[PDB]
Amino acid sequence: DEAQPQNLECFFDGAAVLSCSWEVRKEVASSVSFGLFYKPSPGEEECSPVLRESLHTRHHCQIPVPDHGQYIVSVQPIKSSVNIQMAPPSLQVTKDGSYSLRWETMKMRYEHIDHTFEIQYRKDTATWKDSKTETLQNAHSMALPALEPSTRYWARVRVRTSRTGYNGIWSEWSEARSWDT
Amino acid sequence: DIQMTQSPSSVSASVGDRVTITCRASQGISSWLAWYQQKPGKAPKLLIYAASSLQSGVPSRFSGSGSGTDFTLTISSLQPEDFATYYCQQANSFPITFGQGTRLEIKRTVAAPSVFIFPPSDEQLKSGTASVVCLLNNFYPREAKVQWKVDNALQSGNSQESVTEQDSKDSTYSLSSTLTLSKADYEKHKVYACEVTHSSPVTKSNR
Amino acid sequence: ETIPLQTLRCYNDYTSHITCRWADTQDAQRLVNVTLIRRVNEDLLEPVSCDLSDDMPWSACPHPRCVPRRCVIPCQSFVVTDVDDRPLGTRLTVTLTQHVQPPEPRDLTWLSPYKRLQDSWEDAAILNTSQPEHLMPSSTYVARVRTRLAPGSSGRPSKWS
Amino acid sequence: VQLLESGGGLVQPGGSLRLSCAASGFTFPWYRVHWVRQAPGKGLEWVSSIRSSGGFPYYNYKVKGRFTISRDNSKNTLYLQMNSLRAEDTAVYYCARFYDSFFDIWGQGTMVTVSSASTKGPSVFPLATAALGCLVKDYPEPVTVSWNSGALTSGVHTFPAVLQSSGLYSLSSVVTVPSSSLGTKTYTCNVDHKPSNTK
Ligand SMILES: *[C@@H]1O[C@H](CO)[C@@H](O)[C@H](O)[C@H]1NC(C)=O
Ligand SMILES: *[C@@H]1O[C@H](CO)[C@@H](O)[C@H](O)[C@H]1NC(C)=O
Repeated sequence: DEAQPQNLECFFDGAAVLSCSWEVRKEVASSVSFGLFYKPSPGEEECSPVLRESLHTRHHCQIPVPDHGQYIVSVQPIKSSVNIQMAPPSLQVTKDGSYSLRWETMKMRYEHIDHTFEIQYRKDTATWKDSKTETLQNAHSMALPALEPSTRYWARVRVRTSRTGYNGIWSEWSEARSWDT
Repeated sequence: DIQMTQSPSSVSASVGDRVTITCRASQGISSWLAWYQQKPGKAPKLLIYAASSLQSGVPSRFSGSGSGTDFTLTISSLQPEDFATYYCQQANSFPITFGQGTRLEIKRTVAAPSVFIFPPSDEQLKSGTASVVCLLNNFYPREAKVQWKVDNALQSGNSQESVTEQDSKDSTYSLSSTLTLSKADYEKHKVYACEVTHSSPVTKSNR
Repeated sequence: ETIPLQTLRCYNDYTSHITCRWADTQDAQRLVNVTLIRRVNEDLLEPVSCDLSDDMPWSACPHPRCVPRRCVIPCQSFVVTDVDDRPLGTRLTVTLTQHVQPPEPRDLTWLSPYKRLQDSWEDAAILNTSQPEHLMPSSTYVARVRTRLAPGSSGRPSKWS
Repeated sequence: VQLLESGGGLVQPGGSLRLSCAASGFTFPWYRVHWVRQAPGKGLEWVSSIRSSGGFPYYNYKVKGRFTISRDNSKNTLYLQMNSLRAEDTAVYYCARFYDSFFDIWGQGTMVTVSSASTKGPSVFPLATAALGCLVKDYPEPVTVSWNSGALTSGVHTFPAVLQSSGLYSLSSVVTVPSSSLGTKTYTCNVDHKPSNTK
């Protein structure tokens, strides 16, 4: 109800610098930044830099005043290219006869964007920490080698726009895919 | 607000040669810029995008490169239809700007013109004043001065020498040093001729 | 730096939308709630509908109770060079003449322009220019004086020295 | 697959002038388009770029407090309007798509020759292994000449504009032809110029 600041107190040093200060709860000020607006006539400008110092928090600032009269005082409050997180890919698993992995991605209307794919297959009796981590520069299918003819194995994939002019975080992993023999 | 400047300011070079051009930016670019070609009159065409990749419908003799701000454009081999003005394309940030505009030429083996002269018109003379022409087609280089010796008098007067752009396959110029005079001053004399630079001096012509 | 702008980190698919998520502390929510603001241009801003969430995978904070959300905003255009509770307040008409707190007097060695050492200040001895009957000898007495404005001239006194 | 534009011409200083462009037969859901400027026989100068929902207008130097971009995603129609105009802008204007970090789709553009004067009709005058030509006088730009309505493409080498003493433009165009063809065919230049409405 009353998270507002109180005790808006100001004083003039008697030279060319007014200085004001106010208290505010430490909980509300943690969510919202505030600044001291001043009007030398009834322009509006703000002071900087403001100081700060248990349940309450006192903020103070020194405003230069070269002169004036009645003052109006008040307290008031991302690049796309480098922040990209593509959606996870749709992953399937096929075997001709040899096993060949296949996945699809949301169509980027700027087709020329190179897609960096990181994949990994796992032996069910092992950790992803120590798993084959193969990389690929743009594709939508990868051929796997031969393996143990009776063991169960998992598979996972993630995409990144690891370009040059671009940047961002990887995509969330796909729903893990499994197979055996 | 972003200073984009390309160098050299001009570069002539024969056919089948290696060529280079460079963009310099005031601030960082990472890799956001591009490379444009412009034949005169016609609209600019995209030569190279992303500072290192060629657009579809463009040969591989072109090559782009660079990052940060020290960027380049090299051509491994040149052809005669590569005559145009080349421009840089900002992209890193606003306000988006371009290079100063580089223009190249072609080191063509020296060609000689077959000069012509043509007369005024009666309707033209009837309307008021009159004009007389003189051109040199299929030639190289452009460095060639003219002197109209009408009645052996240097027409230190009203000239107007306009020039065309070089040919696509021929790689040759054509200049038009036009002259002019009133209907009364035209009958003030009878002889009308010209001079030519680069035998070497040649003329052409009274009624 | 406040926690919403510190916890907020927007990513995108660069084709259809932008998915932002942030958090507000539970201690503040009891006081006042906050909303995410997205500006369209210099003159006009625009609000955005948001909702709660269970996790928080993009940012972090050493707080005890947080309220993570998930805001989704759509878009039909993406290019490299793109970059993006209820009324509170208080006012005051402060004339500089009546709100004047002069400086502390510096180095009785004291446009423009007292008590004993052992004795307490609870009822010390009172005191125009900057310069036995007051003290018994062989007894220390601390120096405590400040610069206050003359009543026949407004605001408050200086700091103590 | 090539966008086109229209509007703009000779006009005295201060007066306004609308610019109307148009996309054509692409898959456009939904890319952004910029305006760029080509000064006569000079470099290239950027001007503006709206966006999608008429959100962000961008100008440059002079343009601030003069021109105004506008969005029209409705029927695919980026328009431009400028009020105060002077001979800093006496140039031709290119419309260009902005495919991410670069342009790709380009227009022919239109000339916006700001100036306070009229246009007297020219008077085509002829000129008699040989040659033959066609000359003009008193040409607002531009003026386009067609030798035999697109028949004579080989051996022809026209010249660019050339302003006179007083003085207006006086273009020139010439052709080659052997003495054998002296009297075999009718070599005549069909000329066109919108501002002088000639033909
Ligand atoms: C702030 O919002 C939360 C969730 O909507 C609500 O529980 C709380 O009561 C609100 N606080 C006030 C003061 O309305
Ligand atoms: C200040 O002190 C002087 C003597 O030094 C005295 O005459 C004068 O009345 C005093 N003024 C006030 C306001 O006490």
